[PDB]
Amino acid sequence: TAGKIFRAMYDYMAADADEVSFKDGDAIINVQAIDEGWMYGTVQRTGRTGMLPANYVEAI
Repeated sequence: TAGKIFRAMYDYMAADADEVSFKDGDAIINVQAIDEGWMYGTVQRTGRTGMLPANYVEAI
């Protein structure tokens, strides 16, 4: 009961191993989430899993 689809609209650049890196248009999903502070998804472009900036990605 959670096959929604998300999309990134900002070309972010992972500076550390805490998050990943995706460009505007990449496709990702909300595998999970903590509460208030970035989220967690798996970029389907390269398959890199890591935290994502919630203030940069959004649902569509």
